[PDB]
Amino acid sequence: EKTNRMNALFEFYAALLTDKQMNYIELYYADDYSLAEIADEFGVSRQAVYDNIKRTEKILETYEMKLHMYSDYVVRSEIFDDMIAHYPHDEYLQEKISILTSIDNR
Amino acid sequence: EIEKTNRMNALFEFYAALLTDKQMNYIELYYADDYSLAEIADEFGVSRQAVYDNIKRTEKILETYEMKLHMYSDYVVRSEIFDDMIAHYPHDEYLQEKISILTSIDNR
Amino acid sequence: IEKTNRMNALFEFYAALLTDKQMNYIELYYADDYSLAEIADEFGVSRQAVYDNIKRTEKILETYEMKLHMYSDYVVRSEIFDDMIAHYPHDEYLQEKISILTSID
Repeated sequence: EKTNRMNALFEFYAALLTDKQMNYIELYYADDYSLAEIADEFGVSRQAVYDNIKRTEKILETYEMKLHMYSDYVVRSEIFDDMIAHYPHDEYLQEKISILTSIDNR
Repeated sequence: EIEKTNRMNALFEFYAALLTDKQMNYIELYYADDYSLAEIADEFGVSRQAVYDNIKRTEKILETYEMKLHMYSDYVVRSEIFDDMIAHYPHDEYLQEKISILTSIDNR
Repeated sequence: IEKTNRMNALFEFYAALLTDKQMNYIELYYADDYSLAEIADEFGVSRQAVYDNIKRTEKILETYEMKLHMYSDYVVRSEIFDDMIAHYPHDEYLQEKISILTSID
């Protein structure tokens, strides 16, 4: 249970999470532990880790419904790609897109 | 017929040092000293066609350097951002002095 | 060969000017952290050949830096950007401008 969108929601909103909401999912998304490894580290069950992570995932979705940083990031990249495809030899536009893209990736 | 432009003049100023002597001598007289193709050819004892083809060769080389290093487009962007900053801080003398220092490192 | 932040940066600024033959080894050395031995094993050559070729590319990079000054201009601007941030530590719009200027570079 790992997807690019949810990974992205985690990267966008992690700073909004509490410690308790954060711990497991951070280990899973950023440090790369399996749920078993997380359960072993904490002396808890595998389902427990699964349950905690699922709750935080709904929270991340709630933030996405409110702020839309992910859907808006997707829309912009698609528009930037169209622009690039449209103006393959315009240096000034390519640099603009380069800066926007970097602002979006930060 | 070779059309001078501000971008091309700027690529030359940015990348001149990368050119070999033969790549640089004619285009330098053309842009920096406003020589005609005929005058260059007369000075060096060669045909106008030869000067013409040489300058076109360099122009392509300059355009390849820009595609690799982007000193010109980066310079355009920096000045736009500096202009933004000046409009944002109309009366900040300190900011104004900084921008003026950055601008001159950019103008060398 | 002592690695430095400066040479790393020279490589990063001018690599596009290098031929594959000038770039192959130094690229592995700096970007991928290969040792000279690993590089030599990969290309089936001696360590000395690897050592000579990197030293040569380094010299070529130093030449680009002396002609173009991209790295020194970057170090000087950075210093000017640091003065500005020290001057206005709580100015987000300024901070943002500086991050962009810095990434352009």
